[PDB]
Amino acid sequence: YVPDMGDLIWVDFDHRPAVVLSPFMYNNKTGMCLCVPCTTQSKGYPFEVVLSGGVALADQVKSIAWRARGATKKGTVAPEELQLIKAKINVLIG
Amino acid sequence: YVPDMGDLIWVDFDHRPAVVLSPFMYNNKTGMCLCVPCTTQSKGYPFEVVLSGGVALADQVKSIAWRARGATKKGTVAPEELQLIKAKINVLIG
Repeated sequence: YVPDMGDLIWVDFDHRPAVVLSPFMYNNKTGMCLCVPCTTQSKGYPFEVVLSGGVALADQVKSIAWRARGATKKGTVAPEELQLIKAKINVLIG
Repeated sequence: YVPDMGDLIWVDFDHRPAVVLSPFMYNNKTGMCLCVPCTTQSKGYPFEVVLSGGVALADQVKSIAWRARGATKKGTVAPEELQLIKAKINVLIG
């Protein structure tokens, strides 16, 4: 398994699922991916994106070592959901 | 001290300096900032940005709790350096 853009993944720990934002070829070459965490409770807060099936926290992007921490695919997000997450990060650091 | 976009900061630990990418008003309201880490040795690697005075690792952006971990201002980066870091992240997750 190599994560792809728009997957929902769980990572191992010593967890909350995450939405993968970087492309397959970056992910495979480096063993890392950029992603944002998800929580269960909606809260009006401006950087939340509602997922159908979660709320993604777009402002908390992170680089994560997916390969060295054994990631598992939980599902995928809708394409309009992914595109909303990218647009909120872009406003913040674009 | 509240970090601003383009500052170089050290954070406390239990470190490497970081270039701040998010705006002052986000930083002040939340107590968090998005930033990228710096290392000392250049390496040809494609996501490096050379700093004059470091190499910023643009692909390793992270959300960091600056307030709750006592940040100190080390200096600032050149405006063309900051703009190069933002453009490489944009290619990767824009």
